[PDB]
Amino acid sequence: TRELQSLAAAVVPSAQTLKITDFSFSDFELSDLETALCTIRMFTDLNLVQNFQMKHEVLCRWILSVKKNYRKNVAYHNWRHAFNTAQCMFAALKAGKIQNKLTDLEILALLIAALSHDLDHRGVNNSYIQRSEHPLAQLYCHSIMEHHHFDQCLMILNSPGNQILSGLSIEEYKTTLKIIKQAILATDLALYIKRRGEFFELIRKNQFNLEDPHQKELFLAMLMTACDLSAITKPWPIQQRIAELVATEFWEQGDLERTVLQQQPIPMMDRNKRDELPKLQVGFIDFVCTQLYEALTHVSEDCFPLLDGCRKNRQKWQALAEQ
Amino acid sequence: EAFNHLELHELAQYGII
Ligand SMILES: CC(C)Cn1c(=O)n(C)c(=O)c2nc[nH]c21
Ligand SMILES: CC(C)Cn1c(=O)n(C)c(=O)c2nc[nH]c21
Ligand SMILES: CC(C)Cn1c(=O)n(C)c(=O)c2nc[nH]c21
Ligand SMILES: [Mg+2]
Ligand SMILES: [Zn+2]
Repeated sequence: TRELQSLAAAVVPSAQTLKITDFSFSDFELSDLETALCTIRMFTDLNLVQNFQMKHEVLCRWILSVKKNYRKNVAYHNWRHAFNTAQCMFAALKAGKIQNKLTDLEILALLIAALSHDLDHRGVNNSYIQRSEHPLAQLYCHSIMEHHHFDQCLMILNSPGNQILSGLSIEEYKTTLKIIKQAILATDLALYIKRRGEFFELIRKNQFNLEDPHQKELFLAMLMTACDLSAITKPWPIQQRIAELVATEFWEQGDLERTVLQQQPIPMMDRNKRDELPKLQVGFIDFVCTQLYEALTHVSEDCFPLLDGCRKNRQKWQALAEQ
Repeated sequence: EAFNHLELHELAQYGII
């Protein structure tokens, strides 16, 4: 509660000051309070704060709430991931110049979504929770975790003194929430795969066009994924270290798989195989990433730094894979 | 989570599905 006092009374530095306009941005050295501050600057500089009558008081409480609802004990999927995603998302709209391509309702939704896309993530993938018959699997059908992340997001927005949306007409609110649901679900890698093909072609065939309502909301999914794993597009020293966390969290799951599940983990989560990391990274980048960031640049050239940083790390992993 | 059977190996060897 004092955390709210101190926060809702500190000066929010400029975006320039905070270097949040950068695709090459890092949080490693920021404090907790600083990250929250960036967030506020994000909302502010996207005009979300003024166009939706947000009270400094409320936004602050809300942000704080999301912060405290990411698990500390969880290796990669903690608050700094939600934060690094939203900053990527923010960088995309500004420097990548996409803001000029979509509505204020969409921007708001993307930001709120980016921030909460992994709420209460318990450091384990959809595959595991399904195969271990977690009650969450009994509750939700497909995109289990992502459904939960949203159930949470929404719980918080309905919390008292957290209604950062309170200012919206009922129609606005109603469709914002729709988009937010779509956004969070889109961060399910399975949907990214089962949908990206479609989108890769409209690009390929120089046919892709935002105006099209459907073509847009597809792209909005693709944009979510884009930011969700933007970490892979970071300077080597950063990519290095954040890959260290993904590493541990995976291995942590791998342990559970053979200790409670009594199965063998995939090599990627097989702690013992730590020496096959870099090729596993390479294959993943090839399979999941380059493909996507290429696309994103065709849509917006100013988004190229992402593609550049991506293949640049792929370069360094490949080298390593060859010892 | 039903995908083409050819995809299935790659999908699984990464944390997906
Ligand atoms: C759109 C909304 C009214 C539906 N909805 C929802 O999907 N979840 C998960 C909730 O927890 C919730 N609470 C009120 N409405 C809710
Ligand atoms: C339908 C309405 C009474 C509920 N409601 C709400 O719960 N939150 C959080 C809002 O931001 C909002 N804006 C309009 N209505 C809203
Ligand atoms: C959430 C996670 C499975 C996605 N993800 C990611 O974001 N980065 C950066 C990786 O290097 C990686 N490797 C496997 N999955 C990965
Ligand atoms: Mg997710
Ligand atoms: Zn995520």
